[PDB]
Amino acid sequence: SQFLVYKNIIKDYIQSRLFNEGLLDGPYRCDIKDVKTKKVSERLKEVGNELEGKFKDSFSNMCERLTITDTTAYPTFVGVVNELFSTGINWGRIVAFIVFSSRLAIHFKRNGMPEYVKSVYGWVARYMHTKLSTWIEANRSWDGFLDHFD
Amino acid sequence: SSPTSEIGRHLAQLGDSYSVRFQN
Repeated sequence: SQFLVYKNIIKDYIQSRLFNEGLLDGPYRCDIKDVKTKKVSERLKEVGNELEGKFKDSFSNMCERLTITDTTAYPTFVGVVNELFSTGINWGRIVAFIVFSSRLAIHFKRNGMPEYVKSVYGWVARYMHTKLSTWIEANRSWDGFLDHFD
Repeated sequence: SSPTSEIGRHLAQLGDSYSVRFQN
């Protein structure tokens, strides 16, 4: 059920971020029943918000620099994220990956690609499931994430 | 040299930089 855990984490992250941005169609509500997954999500929102704020200007204009269209959106996502992890995986980089993905979703909502927001959830879940899963489990999974940011 | 590679490399440094605090 690992792809779905990742999908629910990124969905929660992005829904909360869109809500705060005034872009969420309807109310924010967390649907995560697993107490531990909820704790993971809450911490990820906290550290992602902190990372984004520390580099607000960079994250704000990132998607504009990429000249995103419907046809280049996924290839650009894969290209950016592959480059990010090509010189290593760590938890800070995973957070930056999540923040970038949320900025993509904001870009999509604001620049007339709102239907692609739900695609981000699947893109991130698939990326985590295929390319980061081995690393994540080798680094004690979400307990290692929570330890790292304590 | 691509904007894709430029932005990915940038994100890597942002994540590395962000991590320092938490081992300090």
